[PDB]
Amino acid sequence: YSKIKISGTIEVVTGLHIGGGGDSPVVRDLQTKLPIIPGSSIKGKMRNLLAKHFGLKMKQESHNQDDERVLRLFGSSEKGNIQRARLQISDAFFSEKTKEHFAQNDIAYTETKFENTINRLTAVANPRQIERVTRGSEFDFVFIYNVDEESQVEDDFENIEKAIHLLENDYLGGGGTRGNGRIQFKDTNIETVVGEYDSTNLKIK
Amino acid sequence: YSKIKISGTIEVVTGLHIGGGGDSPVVRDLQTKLPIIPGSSIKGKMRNLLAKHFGLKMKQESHNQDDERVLRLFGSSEKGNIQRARLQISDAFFSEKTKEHFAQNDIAYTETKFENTINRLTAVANPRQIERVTRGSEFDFVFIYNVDEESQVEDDFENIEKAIHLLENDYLGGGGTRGNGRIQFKDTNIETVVGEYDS
Amino acid sequence: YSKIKISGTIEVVTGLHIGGGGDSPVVRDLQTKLPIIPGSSIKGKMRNLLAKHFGLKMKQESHNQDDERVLRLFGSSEKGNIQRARLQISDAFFSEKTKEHFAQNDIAYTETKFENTINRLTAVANPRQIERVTRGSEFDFVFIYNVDEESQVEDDFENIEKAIHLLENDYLGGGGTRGNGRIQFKDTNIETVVGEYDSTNLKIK
Amino acid sequence: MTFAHEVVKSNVKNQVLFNGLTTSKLRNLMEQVNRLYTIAFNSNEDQLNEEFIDELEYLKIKFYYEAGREKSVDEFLKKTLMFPIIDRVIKKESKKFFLDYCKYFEALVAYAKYYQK
Amino acid sequence: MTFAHEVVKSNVKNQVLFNGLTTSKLRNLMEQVNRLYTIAFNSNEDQLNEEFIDELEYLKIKFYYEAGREKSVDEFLKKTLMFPIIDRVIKKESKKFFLDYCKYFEALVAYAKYYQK
Amino acid sequence: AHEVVKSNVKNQVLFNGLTTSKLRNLMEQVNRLYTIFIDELEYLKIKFYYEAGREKSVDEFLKKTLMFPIIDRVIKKESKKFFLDYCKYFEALVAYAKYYQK
RNA sequence: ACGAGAACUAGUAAUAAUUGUCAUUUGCAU
Repeated sequence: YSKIKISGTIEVVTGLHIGGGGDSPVVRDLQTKLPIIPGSSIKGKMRNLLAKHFGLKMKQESHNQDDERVLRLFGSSEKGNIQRARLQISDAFFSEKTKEHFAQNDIAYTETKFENTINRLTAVANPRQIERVTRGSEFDFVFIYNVDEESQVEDDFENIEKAIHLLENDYLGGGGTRGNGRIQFKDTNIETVVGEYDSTNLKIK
Repeated sequence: YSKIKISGTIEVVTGLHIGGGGDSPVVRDLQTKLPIIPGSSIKGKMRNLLAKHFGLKMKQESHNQDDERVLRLFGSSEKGNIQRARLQISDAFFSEKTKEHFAQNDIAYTETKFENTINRLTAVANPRQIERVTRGSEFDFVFIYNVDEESQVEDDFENIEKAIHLLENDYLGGGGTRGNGRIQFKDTNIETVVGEYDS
Repeated sequence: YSKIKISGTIEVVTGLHIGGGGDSPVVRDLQTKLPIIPGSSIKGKMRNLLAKHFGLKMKQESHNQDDERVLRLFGSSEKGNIQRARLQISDAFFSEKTKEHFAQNDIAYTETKFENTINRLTAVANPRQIERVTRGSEFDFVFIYNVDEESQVEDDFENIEKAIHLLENDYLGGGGTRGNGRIQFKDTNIETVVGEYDSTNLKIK
Repeated sequence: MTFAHEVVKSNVKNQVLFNGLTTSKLRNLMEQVNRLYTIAFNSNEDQLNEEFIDELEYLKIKFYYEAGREKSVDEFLKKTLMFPIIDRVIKKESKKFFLDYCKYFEALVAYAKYYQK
Repeated sequence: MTFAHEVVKSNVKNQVLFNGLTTSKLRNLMEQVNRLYTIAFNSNEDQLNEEFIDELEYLKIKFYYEAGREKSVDEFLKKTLMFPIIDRVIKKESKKFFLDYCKYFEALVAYAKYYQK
Repeated sequence: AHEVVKSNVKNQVLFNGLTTSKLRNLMEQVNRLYTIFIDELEYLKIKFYYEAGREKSVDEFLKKTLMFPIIDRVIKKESKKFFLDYCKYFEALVAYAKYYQK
């Protein structure tokens, strides 16, 4: 029984707009009043993509019962099966380097972006204001892996690196079709924090 | 499941004004203090121009129901049917060589235009200002295509080809009517990144 | 017969949801109206994870008969070989330092993060809202350990060290896999409150 | 002033409530009210903090802002005598009256939440 | 205090507001004040850093710019004593007074928004 | 910054009738340099001489601000931060000139 | 020299488990 940690950083490529708290604000902490990326968002997005990579039928689309191996990786424990999740995602917090960088370059943390709609056969605009996390900021994450069994660890991290690649070419957040939500991953670190397992041959791109 | 990236570079030919922040400024990244082309604007020109290039009924205009091809290629999910976007368009930024080329030659990124007003029967001259993005600068975009059905990929790519064709011959941003927005595309590159698809 | 008191503070890293009330509110004292961590939560999570550390067979899964020494530490007293419990885990209460902190800087004691669910074949979202304890909160805990057998103090504190360390890499409450409820222990203390036993050689990270 | 608590049933017209009020549009107000209810409840004495007086001022500010944003909230606040009672609670500065307002407001919120589309 | 309250009712004339003030005309000022709010909140000590003093100086510059741009904003700033208040805030160099100013200005804006065409 | 502009209001005219339309090209110069080199600062100096030549009031403006010594000391210092500080000062002067007008 | 006197309603276990605040909509007509 051991736990393998994954640490890293999300780079904000273009704008990011979670906005669970909402003119139309974004999700923010309250101890620092600096934005965060909720872990539920990351987990849901990766689960959706990695499910879509494997098989997905209409009857399978019915009630969120997914392919057996993704189920193993993220846990269902619903269909009379013993499956607690094996991969834990935490939140991401607006990092110290980012704060110092934006302080010493005098750039704000949030952009307020104005949007319009042009009505058909009407040509009249109704404006909107959408607030998004500024580009180039970095958030840090930590993941936890549990080894419920020894002989699926390599395969599970193969799945996770596939998923991370898919995220690197997808959007996380809101309105990602209209040009905000691309992210990248840097500085992956792999340690076995508790246990007697080796973290040298294992890698994530 | 697979994704095929489309990468390329757009060149502005005439004046350019996006002016989302609007004496009348232009959209800009705060992290670079440099102008941009927000993906929303490109998406809007696309949807309008492609719907017009297809059937655009007055009743369909009233009810905002769009043509099935255009809708699948850009997603609506407004009529109670599931329709997720199959094509996502991102922001776009200056490329490096443009930055260098303007840095060396003592060229700015903005041109301020006086528009002189002459009023009928009175001809009272009140000058106005508008800001523009310097012609000859090129922006770098990425389009990300999501593949859901292995056969109609080709048709969707062809529709994107007519997409770019129309957009080149029309105007993007503001002042499209008065001579502002004519941009062209170069160095398009296609490269499947995830999956085992031959593209 | 001596008793050793263990004291410290729990610092919330990411929002915590014990929330035994079920909208979806958190457990609160009825004299202060502030969130609490029931001691049953600490005891149960330590029980479970330190059990899953050692051997846990299917036949062991069936009966809640667990490893002999985890059982010794936490007591079974169910069938046959009875063992009275030995470590008493108390509740944790919202500290006065953090109370002054959040009162002064005008920070809420609870956030209501809104979450969503994208079901398949329909993509129709159905929202939900969850209360979570704000990070930077500090809870004050007390443990009491009874020395029923003198020679076993070292092993027992070794195992509780294992428990603390493993808990710091896990969650309390719900939504643990969704980001919620990671804790750290800080400013620990060991002192002999009753008896004639020295507690200088003792440490808990 | 309890007729102001049961006016909510007198305002079920034809069907929308308070002309389309939803409790969802009351969320910021509910959050602030809960915050200062907890803070007041922990307080010992009846005499409120001067900073707590400023807090109540911030309550009126937020009430006016919400009444400005939405018309249904505006009707709810105006006709149920919310503004005068807020001023009055600010005037007496006693804890028990602030709790009395809190119970009235919570009763309003719950009873309104009973009926929603 | 809430001089904002009775001032906003003193500026309702015949209807124009501050000779036609509208909420769209204060967006930039609201943004700048919000950013200074969050930066100062991030600060620990009460003594204002010289960099935050320079932020206050640029904020004063921006009030003056906007007041030169439009006449109604000029009348609003002039009668609401924004300029004297900012000068005193810069003189005091205390964070708590800056937050109090933030609350005042927020109340001003909220009233201006609740009374609109 | 404020002090000079508020105190150069003589009897009402500002710097004997200064109006920002006369400062357009200088404003564009400062904005272009703000976006971004010693020689660029040199031609910058030259353009203050240029616009101060176009109108007498502008020459008096650049004199009563001590613009020329400030720019010389900027070019000596060659530090990016201090040039941006100069941009802030120039922007403040322009804003206060805009406020105090006919 | 009281139908008395001895006598812990005690021991074992938590609010858990899967759920993305999303899906479309040109800062637009001089």
